Amino acid sequence: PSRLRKTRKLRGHVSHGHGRIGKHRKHPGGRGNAGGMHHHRINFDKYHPGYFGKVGMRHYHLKRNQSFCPTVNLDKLWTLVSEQTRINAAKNKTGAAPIIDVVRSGYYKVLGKGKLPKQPVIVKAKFFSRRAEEKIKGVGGACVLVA
Amino acid sequence: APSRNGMILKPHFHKDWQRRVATWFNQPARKIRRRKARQAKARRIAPRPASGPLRPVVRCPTVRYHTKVRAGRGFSLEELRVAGIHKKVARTIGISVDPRRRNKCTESLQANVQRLKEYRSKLILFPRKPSAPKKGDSSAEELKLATQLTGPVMPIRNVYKREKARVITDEEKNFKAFASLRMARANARLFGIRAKRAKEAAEQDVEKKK
RNA sequence: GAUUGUUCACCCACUAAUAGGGAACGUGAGCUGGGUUUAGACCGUCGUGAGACAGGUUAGUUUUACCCUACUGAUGAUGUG
RNA sequence: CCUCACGAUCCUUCUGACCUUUUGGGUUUUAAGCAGGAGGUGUCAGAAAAGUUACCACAGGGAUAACUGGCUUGUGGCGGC
RNA sequence: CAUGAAUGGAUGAACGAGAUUCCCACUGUCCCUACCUACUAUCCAGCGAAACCACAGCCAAGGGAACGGGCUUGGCGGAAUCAGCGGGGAAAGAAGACCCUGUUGAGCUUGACUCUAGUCUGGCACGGUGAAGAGACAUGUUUUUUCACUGACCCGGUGAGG
RNA sequence: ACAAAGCAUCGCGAAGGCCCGCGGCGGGUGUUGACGCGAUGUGAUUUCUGCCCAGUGCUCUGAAUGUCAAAGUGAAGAAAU
RNA sequence: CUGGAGCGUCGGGCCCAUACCCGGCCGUCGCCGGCAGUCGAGAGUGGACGGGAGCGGCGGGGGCGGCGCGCGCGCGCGCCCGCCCCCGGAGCCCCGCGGACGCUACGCCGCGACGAGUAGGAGGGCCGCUGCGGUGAGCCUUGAAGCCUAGGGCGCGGGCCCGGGUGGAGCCGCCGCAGGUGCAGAUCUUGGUGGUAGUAGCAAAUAUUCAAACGAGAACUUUGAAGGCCGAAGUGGAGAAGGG
RNA sequence: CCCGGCUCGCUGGCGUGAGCCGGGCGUGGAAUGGAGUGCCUAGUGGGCCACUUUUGGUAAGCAGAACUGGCGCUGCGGGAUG
RNA sequence: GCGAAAGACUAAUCGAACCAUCUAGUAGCUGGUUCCCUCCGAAGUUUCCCUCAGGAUAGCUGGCGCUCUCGCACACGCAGU
RNA sequence: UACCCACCCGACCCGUCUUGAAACACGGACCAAGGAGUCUAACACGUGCGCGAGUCGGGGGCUCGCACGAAAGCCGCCGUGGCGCAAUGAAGGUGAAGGCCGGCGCGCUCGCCGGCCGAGGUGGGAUCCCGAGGCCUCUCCAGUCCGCCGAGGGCGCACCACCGGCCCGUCUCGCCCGCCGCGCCGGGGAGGUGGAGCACGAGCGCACGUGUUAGGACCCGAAAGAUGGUGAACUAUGCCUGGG
RNA sequence: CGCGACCUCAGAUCAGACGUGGCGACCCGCUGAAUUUAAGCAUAUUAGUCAGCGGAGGAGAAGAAACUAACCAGGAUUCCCUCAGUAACGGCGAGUGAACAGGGAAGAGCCCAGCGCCGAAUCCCCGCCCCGCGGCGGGGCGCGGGACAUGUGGCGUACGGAAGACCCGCUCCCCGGCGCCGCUCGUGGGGGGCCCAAGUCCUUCUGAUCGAGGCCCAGCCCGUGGACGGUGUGAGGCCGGUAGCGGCCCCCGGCGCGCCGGGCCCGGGUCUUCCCGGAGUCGGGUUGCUUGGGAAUGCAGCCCAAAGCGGGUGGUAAACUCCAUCUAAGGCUAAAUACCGGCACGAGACCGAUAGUCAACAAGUACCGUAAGGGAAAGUUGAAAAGAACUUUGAAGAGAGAGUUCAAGAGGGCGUGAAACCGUUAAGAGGUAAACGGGUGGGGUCCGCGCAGUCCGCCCGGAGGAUUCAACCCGGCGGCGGGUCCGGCCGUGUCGGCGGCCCGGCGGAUCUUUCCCGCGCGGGGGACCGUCCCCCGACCGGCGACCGGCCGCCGCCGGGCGCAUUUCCA
Ligand SMILES: [Mg+2]
Ligand SMILES: [Mg+2]
Ligand SMILES: [Mg+2]
Ligand SMILES: [Mg+2]
Ligand SMILES: [Mg+2]
Ligand SMILES: [Mg+2]
Ligand SMILES: [Mg+2]
Ligand SMILES: [Mg+2]
Ligand SMILES: [Mg+2]
Ligand SMILES: [Mg+2]
Ligand SMILES: [Mg+2]
Ligand SMILES: [Mg+2]
Ligand SMILES: [Mg+2]
Ligand SMILES: [Mg+2]
Ligand SMILES: [Mg+2]
Ligand SMILES: [Mg+2]
Ligand SMILES: [Mg+2]
Ligand SMILES: [Mg+2]
Ligand SMILES: [Mg+2]
Ligand SMILES: [Mg+2]
Ligand SMILES: [Mg+2]
Ligand SMILES: [Mg+2]
Ligand SMILES: [Mg+2]
Ligand SMILES: [Mg+2]
Ligand SMILES: [Mg+2]
Ligand SMILES: [Mg+2]
Ligand SMILES: [Mg+2]
Ligand SMILES: [Mg+2]
Ligand SMILES: [Mg+2]
Ligand SMILES: [Mg+2]
Ligand SMILES: [Mg+2]
Ligand SMILES: [Mg+2]
Ligand SMILES: [Mg+2]
Ligand SMILES: [Mg+2]
Ligand SMILES: [Mg+2]
Ligand SMILES: [Mg+2]
Ligand SMILES: [Mg+2]
Ligand SMILES: [Mg+2]
Ligand SMILES: [Mg+2]
Ligand SMILES: [Mg+2]
Ligand SMILES: [Mg+2]
Ligand SMILES: [Mg+2]
Ligand SMILES: [Mg+2]
Ligand SMILES: [Mg+2]
Ligand SMILES: [Mg+2]
Ligand SMILES: [Mg+2]
Ligand SMILES: [Mg+2]
Ligand SMILES: [Mg+2]
Ligand SMILES: [Mg+2]
Ligand SMILES: [Mg+2]
Ligand SMILES: [Mg+2]
Ligand SMILES: [Mg+2]
Ligand SMILES: [Mg+2]
Ligand SMILES: [Mg+2]
Ligand SMILES: [Mg+2]
Ligand SMILES: [Mg+2]
Ligand SMILES: [Mg+2]
Ligand SMILES: [Mg+2]
Ligand SMILES: [Mg+2]
Ligand SMILES: [Mg+2]
Ligand SMILES: [Mg+2]
Ligand SMILES: [Mg+2]
Ligand SMILES: [Mg+2]
Ligand SMILES: [Mg+2]
Ligand SMILES: [Mg+2]
Repeated sequence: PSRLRKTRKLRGHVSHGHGRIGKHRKHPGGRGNAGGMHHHRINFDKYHPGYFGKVGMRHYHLKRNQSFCPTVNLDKLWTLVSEQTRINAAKNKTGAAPIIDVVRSGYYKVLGKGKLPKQPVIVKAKFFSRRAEEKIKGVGGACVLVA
Repeated sequence: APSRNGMILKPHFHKDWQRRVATWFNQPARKIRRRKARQAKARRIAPRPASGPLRPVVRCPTVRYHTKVRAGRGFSLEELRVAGIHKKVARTIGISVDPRRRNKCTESLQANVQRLKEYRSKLILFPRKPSAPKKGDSSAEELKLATQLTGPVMPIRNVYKREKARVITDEEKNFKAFASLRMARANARLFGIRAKRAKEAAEQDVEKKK
């Protein structure tokens, strides 16, 4: 609201919070980000390092859907499944290893972060990490690829 | 004049925005103009699916939307001379007809033919006249309904099949999936050069003989 | 007094003497406008040129007081029944 | 022997990796990257740049001259030992 | 310093509301002012503005933003006004025309930077027909040089008359 | 100051000189033709008008072995080249 | 001003600042502050409960003393034995059984310290303006807003409340929300009004006067008379354009 | 600080050295005061004066530095005034 | 445009008309910037800048906090010494 | 206290730029009404609230002629999607775990197989836990209840300092590889170094404040530039026709 | 040198039509700046924007792929969310800056030329009649014309089509009229007209009330109506209105049956024979503008200038090479979409006469300028004009009386009537311009008082006078608290019932297709777990969640108590 604004408390104050030596003229610095090279260099160079200049390689008409690839960590794999299918395991005495279709929960890749519960699994994904391979293998379980 | 660690902020107001600002105070009144039309059209075509004709099952193009399924534009032609519905007739029995769909697979063909066989079965054709001939469903299943289908006719639900637990064999436990992926990504990489060495090594066997 | 826009200068003549200065380098709603110092022009030098020149030269609007004060005059004024 | 003898972005060129991209695959050119040097900004943290205005204009400046006034008194004048 | 030949040199009758100098005549320009007249101003009846104005309005000296009306210390001060007057209000009139700044301009200039209309030249197109002949390359092609023609095209005339 | 008579150069024989126009096979000079039109310089008369073509211009049936583009032709390549 | 009101070197005494001391009030900051029902002033424990017993005690430093002693342990009464009892009442300077008037717990209270201010920041504003959602069994033709008041007062102040008056139809308090929200100033804008001032002024072309008429009223109209000027390149007689 | 012991691809005739684990021991000059640390951030970026030091200048109410203090930002008593 | 030429004149306007719009053109530059009380309280210096009337960054300032300390007989830490 | 008057002391006119203003610096005759830090978007931090590895919000949809409504409510829409949940490389691309033990390859600080623990350690660390010993309690002793003090000892959040470790890029150096193919194939190691990284999370949405911008942008202010138009009734020339 | 066809081309006040101009918010072609930004500036930016110009419509444009894509692929256009301030552009700086996919609104598709087939199977205008006539048409009849063979009509157009053979199945729509039947959503479609509840009841204010109390339930009545406006204040009831699947009357719209006049022999699937696409276009060179599009996105001018397993696209030029995907050079099209103009409405946390549009009024008016253009000020008497008759003074303007009014201290620019400023009355002052701060004093206007202000309030003591109780019991009522948790109700934690579990459901990628229904999938049942509900028993928090008895206390009422009590007063 206008009610709680410092512009109320600046009534009867001549300069209105802008100082009477150097008044609030219109545009003293420049207009916008203007003068990155000249006379604003200390800012752009000490707060935005790497602003000015080209780098890398042009890829004209990029489309994100080509390179779309979400990721899961093994940290939260048994979250994609209802936790009861995990409780209907570590039990059942048969080596059930329920199937987890990482594709169905919207992830085209499984990465190897975090601990994994000592439990057999079948993980269907598109692209695996190497360590995510070894974490599932070493727990006892398979890595199954899907197209 | 920047001060002490902000962003760079290229905001697009240099041109002239104040003139061509489009405010949306129509928004709640447009909700109502459409609502009457939506209703006035359903009351105008009384026994008929209010949602509109039947659309086909269809898969989304790019690899990120691979696994979803949509309601397509219209049933294709190749689909239709399998279910035995003439292309000009289907336009008159609430079947969207798309004469522009290249069918590449039998999977999505039969899956999409099923909806046309299914449509026929639960379709009630009011006959041309009150006292009218064949293919118009009987008066018993004419009194039973005046029902417009509120919402899409037979809504396409993205549905999956469960895969039960397994006994993993000592063959799936040997697959080095990270390994073979790098292999396949290398074979697609270098297949083109490897064949040029075969084309050159096949010339050295003809150049050595001569 | 002669010359000079001149301050300054130089001379003639007189005289007792032709001392030196200040007052916003006294004094433009007191004057004059000759000189500087707009616009017009003219030469010389300089500049390829527009133009420049404490280098000359001729032509070029000089407003307002009835207000307060000061001053000059002019009536008066409280006191003295 | 020590304390000076030098140069960003962008651009250009040269050099390096059996490098990467060159886009629906594949092969060659070509181009684009990556990593180092060079081509230069002497106003040297790096605009691509001649004048004139006495026909002039605007924003300002007593932060910046040309009068007066102050301080100073070399110089000028006047005066001592 | 620094004249000078059509950026014209030298002359020169007549002419000039052109610039100077001298002499005669004349004169209140002056020595040195005087008086006279008309219209004013002046007073009155009638009618009646404006610029301007922080507050205002007597001085010396001191200090002070380095020349006060006000402040300090002195000097002093007597209602309400009339005709004058030009010492003072750094009086009014105009956000100085000079000067300097501005990354503010305009007018003009050129050996500034960047361009432009226009024009000179080549190519290509509309652009054809016929004729000779020649070189260059090659063992036909190309370059074509020159001289013709008249259907495009162009100009000229007439009331499209031989 | 300008103008001016006069003196003087300068271009041009008409698909021309100068010039206008956005454009036309458009217009001005031109109801014209070198004693005419256009472009300048000086400024009556009298008397004269001196040297300098190195500079910048202008110009010249002038050599263009200097350079020089589009196309054009020639060659290598698989083709951009 | 002159054996000083002068100049040196010195006395005492006195005079005064928003400085320092003591006191009063106002605010700010600090107090790991106190107070939502409690003992306790260098605090240096309190309470079961058992066995045994009693004038016992804890027979420890000129320390000058702090930790232990002389207002009681046990005691008076009931009569060596019992008790040594209950606040719905011990009568209360401590009360732990129930808690202020005080306790809007963003309330109230006790200590200290400290309080210059532009540019600027922050906080608080039962400071003010207009409008909305609430709410005030609000106010109002027995007089609302506004305005006016040498009327009585409150707040450090922004401002506010009352008294009278005129005025003739509406208006405010509190809890929240919203702003085109507070003026001395910008050679500010618009409107109004002064001082100047009854002042400058009503001075270019020589000129008016007498009588009468009309009239409420005559220097200025009208008529008569007289004097005058324009003087036919006119202040005379007719037109164009323009005016209408 | 003082002991005991492990580790090393460095260093070396052995030891160095550093790193670790494990134990053993308290006021280390005076005077003062509660300290540490992170976010946003306005105004400012014309300065001036005095003691002392000091550079130009002949000198300046001149130009230019040091050190502190002021004035600007700030009244009060005193210096008549400032 | 027109100029016997002064940058003259073009409806009180001319070194380049008047009218409306683009337009609230831009301004590192003048001017102004509206109620109280309470607490804290500066700078005119640093480096870079077509920088020198402006900015950028340093400082100096305030607000917001947090981490703890222990005057709750029982403190480490810092300092214009 | 406010009206008038009197006196003693004090006392220069405000606003402003300014090293310095009562200034012989500028704005200001007076009085009324008007009058200047706004809205939008985008960030940033602080703060409040909902939910929390999620959380929305829009557009749609389902419910009305609105009175209040162009509101409110509801929807596998609620996740299509944004932001977050993961980085790093120019890119092809890769992608956050280590410890320990035993066993097997020669433990070779190398490679492989079975089991255990799981985000490493050091120093501070608010700090809770355990607490030797005290401190009383009317007796000598016995003894369970209640706390106060509490030397010393333990776990140790948050955070800070450091050492380790892992991911990716690059380098160096070196070893063994796996084999749906052949290795100008792919894969692992040790040591250093680049990174906006991980090392059991903190975001999303909605408010409000402050600040910085883009916007006319706190209000007023140019000399100019551009696009279209209207003027020769003045004046500048030429022409036509009249007059002197 | 004649007459006749046709091709070119003229003239008609020939018969019949049609076009121009205006508006201009939205829309479509073209043209096209500069302020500005970059702290200068020329590229850039402002910006394909302002102005200029043309052209429309109720919407316009776009639109049925020479598309997207690289997928297990999508399928006209337009709009919204999103992509995303991202890929790219840029003195790579200032700044600029799309698309694809996904979700949704809406959803509709189609014609030619050609190649062919058909006896031109066609169309136009005349002349007579039949119907119809205020969107000029249908039906018939005519050697009445003419267009057309340089090409009209039917089938047909790439999704394939035609033609054939045989395979199968049996045939209403369209239009011109002529009527008639159901008035057809805001809950009777559009428009018009006329209509539909309840107090001027009592008292009282007042100039007049619509106010204040009151009136058979906040008073009377109505309430499917209590919005608003009018009315001499503030009104559901007085008036208009309001509500209401309320009524009635016209008109118009639109849809439904009948009659008639005409048109129309219109299918579906299989095997074979042919049949095919738009040229000065594509494409290339180049120059200029444009995009963000880059060794050239789009557009142009000029030059060159095609092909037919071809051509375009496949976002870095090029060759070779494979794949994908469309079919250009011709055309039509509703719906969501846009609207600062116009007609007609509705609303508001808007402004309230210096505000709000320039304009609340005779406002784009008065007025200025030659002209293009510029462009104001200015609302309010009272309720009703009841707007001052009459007498009087004056030449008259103006007064004095009178009168009207609730008020003229509302008098025609008249509500309220501020300040500056001025007038006069009262009071006080007055040689250092005024004004001012501190401190008092003097005078005033009023204000509080007092004709003692002695301020009160307990308790007590004393002396007077008066009514009834307290204390105590007894009857009743009503509370409080208490515990025996005593009896019952209630809920927390736990346990038991596996009892609700199917007579409890919902959720779950749990499980079974032994099942059931429908077409491996979908729906439904059955198994499972997590969660939520019933029976009873036990323990415990026995909880403000109660109910009943018992108790203790309190209070009120009513009795009893008559006076050493208990109250009142002075
Ligand atoms: Mg301040
Ligand atoms: Mg200011
Ligand atoms: Mg839909
Ligand atoms: Mg002088
Ligand atoms: Mg003078
Ligand atoms: Mg003068
Ligand atoms: Mg002169
Ligand atoms: Mg001159
Ligand atoms: Mg000469
Ligand atoms: Mg010369
Ligand atoms: Mg290709
Ligand atoms: Mg000159
Ligand atoms: Mg000149
Ligand atoms: Mg100065
Ligand atoms: Mg001087
Ligand atoms: Mg006079
Ligand atoms: Mg003067
Ligand atoms: Mg500058
Ligand atoms: Mg310029
Ligand atoms: Mg040049
Ligand atoms: Mg000449
Ligand atoms: Mg000569
Ligand atoms: Mg020469
Ligand atoms: Mg203070
Ligand atoms: Mg009001
Ligand atoms: Mg009224
Ligand atoms: Mg408002
Ligand atoms: Mg105001
Ligand atoms: Mg005469
Ligand atoms: Mg006449
Ligand atoms: Mg400054
Ligand atoms: Mg300044
Ligand atoms: Mg100064
Ligand atoms: Mg002065
Ligand atoms: Mg000034
Ligand atoms: Mg310009
Ligand atoms: Mg038209
Ligand atoms: Mg600029
Ligand atoms: Mg600028
Ligand atoms: Mg500029
Ligand atoms: Mg540009
Ligand atoms: Mg553009
Ligand atoms: Mg336009
Ligand atoms: Mg259309
Ligand atoms: Mg179209
Ligand atoms: Mg699309
Ligand atoms: Mg994003
Ligand atoms: Mg653009
Ligand atoms: Mg045909
Ligand atoms: Mg009624
Ligand atoms: Mg009413
Ligand atoms: Mg009413
Ligand atoms: Mg094309
Ligand atoms: Mg461009
Ligand atoms: Mg390519
Ligand atoms: Mg088409
Ligand atoms: Mg008005
Ligand atoms: Mg008003
Ligand atoms: Mg108005
Ligand atoms: Mg009025
Ligand atoms: Mg009024
Ligand atoms: Mg009245
Ligand atoms: Mg009135
Ligand atoms: Mg009045
Ligand atoms: Mg008097």
